[PDB]
Formats: sequence, structure tokens, C-alpha cells
Amino acid sequence: MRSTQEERFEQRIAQETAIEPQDWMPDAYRKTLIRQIGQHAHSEIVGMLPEGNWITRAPTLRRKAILLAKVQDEAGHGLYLYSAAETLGCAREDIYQKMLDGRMKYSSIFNYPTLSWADIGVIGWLVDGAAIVNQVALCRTSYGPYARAMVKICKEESFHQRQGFEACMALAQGSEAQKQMLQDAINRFWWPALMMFGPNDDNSPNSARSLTWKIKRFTNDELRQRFVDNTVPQVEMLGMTVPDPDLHFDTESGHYRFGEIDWQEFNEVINGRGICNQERLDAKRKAWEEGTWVREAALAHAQK
Amino acid sequence: MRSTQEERFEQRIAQETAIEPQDWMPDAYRKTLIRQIGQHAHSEIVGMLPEGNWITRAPTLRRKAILLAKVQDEAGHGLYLYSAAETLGCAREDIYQKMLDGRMKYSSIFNYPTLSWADIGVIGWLVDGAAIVNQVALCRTSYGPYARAMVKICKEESFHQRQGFEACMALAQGSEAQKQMLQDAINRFWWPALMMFGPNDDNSPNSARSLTWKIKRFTNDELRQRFVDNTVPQVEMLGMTVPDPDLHFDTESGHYRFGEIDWQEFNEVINGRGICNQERLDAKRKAWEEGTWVREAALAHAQK
Amino acid sequence: SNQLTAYTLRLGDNCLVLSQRLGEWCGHAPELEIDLALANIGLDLLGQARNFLSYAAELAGEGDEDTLAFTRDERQFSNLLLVEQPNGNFADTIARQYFIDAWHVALFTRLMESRDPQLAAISAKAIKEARYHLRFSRGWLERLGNGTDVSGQKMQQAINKLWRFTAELFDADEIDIALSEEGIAVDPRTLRAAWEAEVFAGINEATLNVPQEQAYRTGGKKGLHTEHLGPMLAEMQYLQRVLPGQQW
Amino acid sequence: SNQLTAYTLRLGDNCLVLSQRLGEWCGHAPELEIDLALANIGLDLLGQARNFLSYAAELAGEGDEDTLAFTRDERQFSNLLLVEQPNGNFADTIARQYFIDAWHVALFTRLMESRDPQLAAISAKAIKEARYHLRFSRGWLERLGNGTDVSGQKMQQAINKLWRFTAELFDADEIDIALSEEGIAVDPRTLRAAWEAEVFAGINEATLNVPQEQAYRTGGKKGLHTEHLGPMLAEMQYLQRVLPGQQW
Ligand SMILES: CC(C)(COP(=O)(O)OP(=O)(O)OC[C@H]1O[C@@H](n2cnc3c(N)ncnc32)[C@H](O)[C@@H]1OP(=O)(O)O)[C@@H](O)C(=O)NCCC(=O)NCCS
Ligand SMILES: CC(C)(COP(=O)(O)OP(=O)(O)OC[C@H]1O[C@@H](n2cnc3c(N)ncnc32)[C@H](O)[C@@H]1OP(=O)(O)O)[C@@H](O)C(=O)NCCC(=O)NCCS
Repeated sequence: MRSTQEERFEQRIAQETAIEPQDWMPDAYRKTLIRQIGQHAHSEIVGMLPEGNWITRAPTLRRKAILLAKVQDEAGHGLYLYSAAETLGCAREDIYQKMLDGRMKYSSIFNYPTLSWADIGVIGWLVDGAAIVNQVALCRTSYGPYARAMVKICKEESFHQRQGFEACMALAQGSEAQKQMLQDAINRFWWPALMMFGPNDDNSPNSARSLTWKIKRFTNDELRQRFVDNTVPQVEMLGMTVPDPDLHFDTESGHYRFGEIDWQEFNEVINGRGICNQERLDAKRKAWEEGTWVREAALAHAQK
Repeated sequence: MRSTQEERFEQRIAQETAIEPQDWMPDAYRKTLIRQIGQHAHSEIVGMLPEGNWITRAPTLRRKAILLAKVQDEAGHGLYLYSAAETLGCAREDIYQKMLDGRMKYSSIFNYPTLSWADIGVIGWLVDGAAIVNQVALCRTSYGPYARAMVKICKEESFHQRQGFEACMALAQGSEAQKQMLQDAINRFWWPALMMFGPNDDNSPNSARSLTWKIKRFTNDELRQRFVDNTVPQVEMLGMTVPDPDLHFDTESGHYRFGEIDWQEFNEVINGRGICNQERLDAKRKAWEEGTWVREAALAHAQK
Repeated sequence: SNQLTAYTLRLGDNCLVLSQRLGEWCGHAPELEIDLALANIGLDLLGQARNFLSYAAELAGEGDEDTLAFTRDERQFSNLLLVEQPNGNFADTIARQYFIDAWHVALFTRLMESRDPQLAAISAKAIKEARYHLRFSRGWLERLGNGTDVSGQKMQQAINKLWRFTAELFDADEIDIALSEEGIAVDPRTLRAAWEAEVFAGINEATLNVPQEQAYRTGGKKGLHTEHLGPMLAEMQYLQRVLPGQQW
Repeated sequence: SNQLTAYTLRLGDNCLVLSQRLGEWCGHAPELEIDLALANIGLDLLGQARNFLSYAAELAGEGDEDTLAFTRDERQFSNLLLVEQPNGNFADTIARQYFIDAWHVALFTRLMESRDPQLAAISAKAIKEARYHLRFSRGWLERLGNGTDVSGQKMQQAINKLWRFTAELFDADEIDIALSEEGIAVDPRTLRAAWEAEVFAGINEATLNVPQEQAYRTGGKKGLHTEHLGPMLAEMQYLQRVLPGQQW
């Protein structure tokens, strides 16, 4: 028998009553949200690095300004998510340290290097596109602070995602060299973007509880499938291809059927052994350590 | 009355007997050579910086290789000069510190920035050209270790100076853009190169004693005049101009007559207030300070 | 027209080059709030650069903000030597920012009274932003200067290391003077009182010392830069140089 | 011919990119003797790059060492990820140098037995230089590792930080394998015993620990680099990109 507290919670979830920071919640519910919201927040922070990598090299002042505005918004979104995470009783400073130590994760996609300007447009278009599918799908997540932060974040990010697509469109309509740059960026970011949605529904340890508690409203595979269906026509608009020999439209189901993901790569990456994991963590560790005297200065001054 | 020691010295100087490290010398003779040889050595070291500035940016692999070989030789020449300076009883480590503290000088010319690739060819051609005139003129300096080090150094540097001229010739024969780059480098380095020879004969405090003791064998103005006479035909060969409205050949004397030097600039520069003085000293100070643990490592290891 | 073009271009280059430096900070700041603030300031400055550069291209009758930013070399760039200084530590970045912001506030305040309407209008927008920048930079000057012993030392060093480049803030050449006589430009010499009133007070409030070294470094305006600018433009312009004449 | 060209180009790019890094040290070293040594090593490596690149251009039937060095982008560059690592502190530079030198000595020793005479001849020159480089790099490994506590810590950290990139030293792809079967190239997998014999002994003699992390980073050979390479090429290629097709 569930306790009366446990039972009341289940009923609140079933009736779509948003959980608020003062409500009782299962301890595993609290902890999985600290895990998920915190790592969502980590992801905003770490994702500034692959894009920041090209801020000084962007080809026009307009594209440079757009990228700066975007990265500025990402910092803001990190802040919203830490706020939301803290309503559950965690401390921003503690979970950030766990990210630095490798005890918490951030999105797999940020372990991939930006090797050309096209990579920046492709992150804006494909990567934020994938983030957006997942994030709009969390606008009805059961925990109120998370839901409300998703709404705020989605309003802002969808604009930047459109700008990313336009930057890709310029390449797609430009010179042969620009077209080739775009294709190569797509070839390198396509599968990593599909991996943002998580492991298969057969291999997802958090999904059982998350679905039951309406933290997750759609399965990893369900969201990934929507992303593929929505994005293939966008690839087509650019006159580009998808690096997937198995990709085809299946009229009998109304979906694009797509090839198998490299789950060995996926597992390597989330476990710190992808292309840029060490560099990403080194950069944030260096920023934290070198910034120490500045933070200590701020604290000392506020007291006087 | 001179002492017998003092008198014997004067006679040795008059008969062109080279002074060796074990011979008696006037204390002011010893000190002026520590000053001059040491600052000559400082100059080799500091001069690696304006040229090093372009090592990573050199336009071809051949010109890059030539520049590396040159800068390598400069480090070697610094070492020869410190060796020579130490035969007079000073310590390399002490005079180097005085350079770092601004208590000793290095050549004025190294306070000028390299703002284009042409500046590198012009330093190789004009600047080393001026160094060479002064240095060959010191091959008969009265102090043996200095004289012998000048001979060794001149053999090596004249080759590099020819390579500098050839790099300039390529620009001179190249595109309009390359020609303009060369001219602009000349416009910015011409007068600074003339200043390498020192102040006017009317304004040179060391000259009286230096000439008497045959440390200096030609006056500052005499060497500067030879440099101008030798170099103008070289400028002409490149199809370039000299930024000197007063420059003209004087048939009645057989010399090029040239315009007045900006002595106010000259004085600012040797006193630490030229274009790159602070940066040059900061770079060498940073290298010394950051290298401390390495030097201390070397010393600790040698003992075991 | 050439004087006006060159003057406008100086103001744009100042903003462009400082924006570049700020861009390097992205993701590397002591706190997320600071990452945000620096990206914000850099974006403001870049917008200003785009405004001035666009006007300069209109004045010249050819090119645009991109031909200007990406196809000029270091001998044509006309930015203050101060804005090309490396970021160094956080105090170095704050010192550079504070010196520039105080100057921008003093400049744009008066330049919005320009007889040139476009310069007046660009300055009217820029001043509102420069005021935000000055609050941030002065705020950090005070926090670091009057924080810990360590931060107080770093802030002093940062101020000392940058001081020689402040001379150029008040340097007037014939372009400045001729345009100022026409009521178009601000004579930079007349900015010193307001810049010193702000900066002297800020340094003192931060419990620091005004450097005694007479500032002596100029040349940026004439395309005579430190050795810092060349490598900046190499990085900034690479793609445009590889793939010129394209749309992005 | 394409396999041979790509293999030769990998070896050249290795030397070219490491030479670039060494060039950055000029005038910045802990001692004048070290400034000299690094300029010397960088010049050797650049000469080797010129040899391999020149051969690659001859093999392809077009271009030369300069078209190859200055007109390829980061997706075409085929250098080891190890040589593009930043210089960092002196220990970081020494660790990178030592790993490469041991590899060069093992490689060039065997590559001078190539059935390709030009590769054999290039390697016969390069080996004599690589031996000098290894003495210098191993010498400093020992001095820093077995110097002070501080230098011993830095040397360990330097080794640890670079280790993941050593996997690529022994990575074989189809180009390696096909050419190795023809007696032309060295199968990099067969270099491990000699590289480990050298490096394991050197680390131990320096009183340090072989890192336990399994090395896992590759991709340089396929033009899949770290984010370090792009900024390197921006700097390296700027002038050639601005003023292409000229003589210098
Ligand atoms: C990723 C997500 C969609 C589903 O994952 P989940 O139900 O929490 O976890 P799963 O059981 O499916 O996956 C197994 C493990 O891999 C992690 N994981 C899954 N996909 C990942 C990815 N793309 N990157 C990094 N880690 C990932 C999970 O977090 C979990 O590890 P954990 O228990 O230590 O946190 C979910 O975490 C989510 O929607 N998060 C918020 C979105 C976000 O982080 N966006 C960043 C882009 S800005
Ligand atoms: C410079 C030189 C030609 C004549 O100068 P001098 O007789 O020693 O000194 P002077 O009385 O003429 O000049 C007055 C002062 O200005 C210095 N000076 C003159 N020219 C200078 C220059 N180009 N750069 C820096 N300082 C200079 C002198 O060293 C002296 O200062 P000091 O007494 O503190 O050393 C002489 O020092 C010399 O030949 N030196 C060796 C060459 C050298 O240093 N070459 C470097 C290029 S690689």
C-alpha cells in the first residue's frame, strides 16, 4: 500500500495538477528533477563553447551579431534553469561543481567540435531544432517551475533556430564552396543531433518513472521520430542530403524510417570519451579556477 | 702624471696590441666595455621579438625557414657576446637583470613594431645592414674577445642580411600591393635604422674615451655616412624611395647629404618611451619570471 | 567628405575591435552573470560598429560594413590602441572597459549634438548603451579595487599597465580639428576634463591610485598599431579572405 | 598514387604543424639556450615538412609546398592531433615534443627502408635530426620530472593531459595498411613496441608515472581536428589568403 502522501501525489499527477516547490513529492521525483533540470542547465553553459569558438571568426557583422545575441540568451537560459533547479532544494554552486567533476552530465551534442562556419549555422538549425522539439514537449512537464521555464526558453530559442536555418540557407544558395561546407557540417552533426533525444525506449532507465510521473510526456523515440519527420523537409529545402543510406519515407505508417544510431559512440560520449569532452570540461574548470579571486573579491566587497 | 700602469696601457693601445682579459685596463675602460658588449648582447636577445612576431605568419615555407635560421643565429650571437662580456668580470645573469629592470639598454631599433611581412625583409636588409656596418667597424676594436666575437658574428650575419634584401627584391618585383608594402616598411624603418649608429659626434658622451682607447674606430657620424652611401644604391635597385626630402648627392664631397634626424624621438626611445619598449620588456620579463621553475628544476636536477 | 569618412571610421573601428576582444571571453568568465554581461556589451559595441561603418561606406559611396571590417589591413584600421590590448586577466579587461566607457559616455553625450544628423543619431543610440557599460565597468573597478588585497593589487596593475594608451583618447589631429570647427566632430582634447572627473573619482572610490606615468602612446588612428592588431585581423578576417565576395 | 600522396602529406603536415607551435616560443623561453634549441628543432621539422610536402605535390602532379601549406583548410589538413595541441607551459611543450620525437625516431628508422626511394631518402635525412630532438626532449623530461616537487608535478600533469592523443600514433587506416603491404609505408600499429620501450623508460627514469587512462583520441589524419587547428591556420595562412598567387 502506498502511503496517503504517495497516493495523493499520484492522483495530482493523473489530474494534471502542476507540482509546485512546496508540495510533497516522492524523493526519487525530487532527485530525478534535480538531475534533469540541473543537467539541462549545465547544457546551456557548456553549449556556449562550441558556438563561442566562432564568435571572433564569423564571416559578416550581421551573422556575428546574431551569434552573440544567441549565446547571450543561452547564458540567460542557464540561469533560468538553475533557478528552477534550486526550487527543489539543491544549490547551483554544488551541482555546477558536480558538472566540473564529471559527476553530472550535459548534452552529448556539445562534445562535438566546430570545424567550420557552417557548423555554427547547423548547430543553430539542427541542434537547436532538436533541443526545441524536446523542450516544447516539456512545456507540459508535471513540475511547474520546470514547465514555466520551458515556456520562457522556447519563446526565445525558436527565433534563434530560425536564424540558424537562414544562415544555412545563405550557404545553400551561395557558391559551390559554401554548399559543400554546409553539406559537410550536416554530415558531421546529423547523427549527433538525433542522439540528443536519448537512448532507445528499450534502453532508457529513467523513462519508466519519468513517464509515470509525467516529467517526460513523450518517449525518446517518439520525439526523435517527430524531429526526423519535421527536419527532413528542411534538409530538402536546402537542397542537401542526410548521411543515412537507410532513410526512406514509409507511406504505410506516414513516417520517415531512419537508420540505426551508433549506440557505442553514444555511450562513449556521455561517459566523457567523445571528441571534445576533455576540452569542454578543461575550459569550464579553467574559467572557474582562474575566476576564483574575482568571486572572492565580489564577496569581500559586498560585506563592507 | 699617469701611473706606469696607465702609461703602459696607452702605449699598448697606440701600437694596436689587442687587450686580453688578463691585462691591466683602466677601470673606466673595463666598465664601458661591460656597458657596450652587454648592451650589444641585450640587443641580440630583444631583437628576436620583432622578427619572432612574424615567424608563424611568414608567406612561404622558404621565407619562414630562412627567418627561423636567422633568429636562431641571433640567439647564438647573444651567447657569444655574453661570453665576451664575462671575460671582463661581469655576470651574464646580473647584466640581464639590469636589462629587465631598465638599468641597461638594448638597440633602439627593436622598439619598433613589425606591422607587415615587408617589415621583416626590411629589418633583414636595412636594420642588419646598419648593424653590419657598425659591427665590421668593431672587428678592430681594442679588446680581443670583443674583436674576435665581432669577426665570428659578421661572418654569419652578412649572409642573413643578403637574404633580407632578396626577400625585399621579391616584393620589389612582385605585384603593386607587394611593392606598396615594401615602400611603407622602408618609410617606417629608414630613420630608425639611421639612429642605430648613435647620437651626433657633437652629442656623444662615450665617444671621447672610446675613440682614444680604440674601442670605437670610426665616429657615429662616419659610420652613419658610410651606411647612407652604401645603402642608397640598394634602395635604388629595388625601385624604391627614401622618406627624406633633403637627401641628395653632393658631387663636391662624394657623399650623399641627408636630412636631420629626429633627436627628440631618439631620446624618447632610448629612455623607454618608444612604440614597443614596454611590450619588449614585458615579454622578456614574462619569459624570465614564467621560466623560473624550469631554471630551478634544471639546477636541482644537476645536483643529484 | 574624406575627413568625415575617416572620423566616422575611427569611431566604428574602436567599437569593432573592442567587440572582438569581448567575444574571446565567451564561456571563459569568472561567473555566468559575467559571461552574460560581456556578451551583452560586445553585442552593443558591435551594433555601434555596424552603424558607424555603414555610414562610412555610404559616405565613401562604395562598400559596406563587411568590406570595411574584412578587407582592410592593419595599416588601414584606425581604432584606438587601447581597444586592441589583449584581454589578459579579468582586471585587465575591466580597466580597458572602464577607460573606454568613460570616454564613450563623454564623447557620445557631445556627439549627439553634431551638425551631422547621422552622427548625432548614431550617438544618441550609442550613449544609452555606453551608460549601461560604464555602470558595469565602474561597478567591477570598485569591487576588485576594494575587494581583497589580491584583487586590489591586480586592479592597480591593470590600471598601470594600460595607462600609457589613454593619451590617444585626447589626441587631436587635423581631421578632428577641422570637423570640430564645422560643429561636426568633437575635439578629443576637450573630452579630458569629463573623462578625468569620471575616472579619477572611480579609481579613488575603488581605493586605488591614479598612475603618475605621463601617458604617451598614440598611433592607432593613423593605422600605426601595436603588434596585437595583426593577429586579431588574421583571426577575424580568415573566412572572408578565403572565400571573398560571397553572401552569408 | 592517391594513397601514397595522402600518406606523404600526413607526415609533412605533422612536421609543419608542430613547427608552427615551436615558432610561437621564439623569444619566450625560460633560457636563451632553450630559445635556441626550440628554434633549431622547429627549423628541422619545417625542413622535413618542406621535403614531404614537395614530394606530395610532385606525386599529385600540381601545386608545391606553398599551395599545400597555405591553400588547404582544416578539413584537408592531415596532421596528428598531438602536434596541434597548444604550447601551454614548458612541461606541456616538452611532453608533446618527447612523444613526437620518440615516434619520429621509431618511424624514420623503418621508413628509410621504404620501397619508395624518395620516402626512404627523406626519412634518412629526418632520422638524424629526430635523434637530436629526442635527446633534447628526453633530457628535459628527466630534468623537470626529477627536478623539484613543483617541476615534477607539472611534468606529470603535462604527460597526463596529452596522453589521450597518443592512440593516433599507432592508428592504422586502409592507406597505412595497403602501402605497408607494398613495402612503402610503415604500419603504425607496429611502432607501438619501440615507442613504448622508449617512452615508458623515459617516464620511469624521470621518476614519473605512465598514465593509466586508455588513449582514445584520433581523427587528425582524416581532417577531423580539435578546435585548435582552425585558429592556427587562420594565423599561418592570412597573408597568402589576402595576397594569393604571388612570389615571396
Ligand atoms: C535526455 C532526455 C531527453 C531523456 O533522458 P532521461 O530520461 O533523463 O535519461 P535516460 O534514462 O533516457 O538515459 C540514460 C542516461 O543517459 C543520459 N542521456 C540521455 N541522453 C543524453 C544526451 N543526449 N546527452 C547526455 N546525456 C544523455 C541521461 O541523462 C541518463 O543519465 P543520468 O541518469 O546520469 O542523468 C531528458 O534528460 C531531457 O529531456 N532533458 C532535458 C533536455 C536537455 O538536457 N537539453 C539540453 C539541450 S540545450
Ligand atoms: C651605439 C654605439 C654605436 C655608439 O654609442 P656609444 O659610444 O656607446 O654611446 P654614445 O655616447 O654615442 O650615446 C649616448 C647614449 O645613448 C646610447 N645609444 C646610442 N645609440 C643607441 C641606440 N641606437 N640604441 C640604444 N641606445 C643607444 C649609448 O649606449 C649611450 O648610453 P649609455 O652610456 O647608458 O650606454 C656603440 O654602443 C656600439 O657600437 N655598440 C655595439 C653595437 C650594438 O649595440 N648593436 C646592436 C644591434 S644588433
